[PDB]
Amino acid sequence: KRVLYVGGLAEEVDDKVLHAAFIPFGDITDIQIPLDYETEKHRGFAFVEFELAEDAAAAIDNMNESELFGRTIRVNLAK
Amino acid sequence: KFVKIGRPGYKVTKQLFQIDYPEIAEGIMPRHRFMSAYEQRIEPPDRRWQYLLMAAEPYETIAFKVPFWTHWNRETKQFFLQ
Amino acid sequence: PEVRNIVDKTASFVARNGPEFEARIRQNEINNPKFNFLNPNDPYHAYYRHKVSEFKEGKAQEPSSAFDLDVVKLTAQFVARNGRQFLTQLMQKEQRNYQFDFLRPQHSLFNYFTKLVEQYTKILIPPKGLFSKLKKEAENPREVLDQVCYRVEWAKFQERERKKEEEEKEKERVAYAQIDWHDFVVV
Repeated sequence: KRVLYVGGLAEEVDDKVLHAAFIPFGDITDIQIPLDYETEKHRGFAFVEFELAEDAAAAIDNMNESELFGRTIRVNLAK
Repeated sequence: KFVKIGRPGYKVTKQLFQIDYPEIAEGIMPRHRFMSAYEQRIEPPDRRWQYLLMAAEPYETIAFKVPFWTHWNRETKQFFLQ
Repeated sequence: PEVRNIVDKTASFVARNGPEFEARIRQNEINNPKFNFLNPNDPYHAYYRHKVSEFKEGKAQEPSSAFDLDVVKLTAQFVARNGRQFLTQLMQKEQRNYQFDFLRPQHSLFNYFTKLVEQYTKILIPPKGLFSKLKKEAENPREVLDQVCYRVEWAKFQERERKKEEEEKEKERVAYAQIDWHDFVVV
């Protein structure tokens, strides 16, 4: 449980986007946003797995229901 | 069956979603939810964008695109979600 | 505004006493058009009968383990004597060349340490065993009955609190389950 599970990745959302949006808490060692391979479009389900539990946790608790590209992202409990 | 659709508006700013609303004088606090954009009386194509809506009794609810952690201050009539 | 004041006046009298007094006053003054606004006979019919509703409802205006437990006991003994927020007998024990495994707050044993500290405080309050000891407990079954009834009254209020909280949550859940599901829109 060292990650933020962020459903709601906008159109212009990349792995860099999630890693930078969660890195100010802690160093994102892995990241990716799951796209149906029929679209090349992020679908609103992403994983930013950093190295620090405190980091990922305070980020999941802080950035809850935010707005990015005008679209609401929600970074919550990765299970 | 007693759902009076008065048509007041949603006067809120996103950016953390805040609304102003009138006082219905009821113990119901606003209930919010974000869902998929598949239910409507038209359903225009390109339905992958979703409706995040916080609705209540006396106000037109604060809904929007959206591809506890909140509250409503009643004596001040102001709704905050963070 | 004569006709306006007439419609607003009949509006106040019909916001107070109503269309029954309309029928009465119209039967009393239906010889002259001073009541033709409260009758079918003037142009203030509609404006009048609606302004009565307005000034009545509030729209119109007036017309104008034993070892670990022992270690926790020593933690409570140190938290009873820690006399400053940054100075105590455990600041040394933390980084003083030994293990300090109850010193974590993110450990769950921090909660049992907080309970043991509450117990040490219940022993450290002067009425708790320092230099004064009251015998209303050692020879007091009447104060004990008072205390039993006090616990029971707290329990009654708490049962009421739980019932009201369950009811409120159920009503709010039903309200979310019946909330607007069709007219999703943004401003």
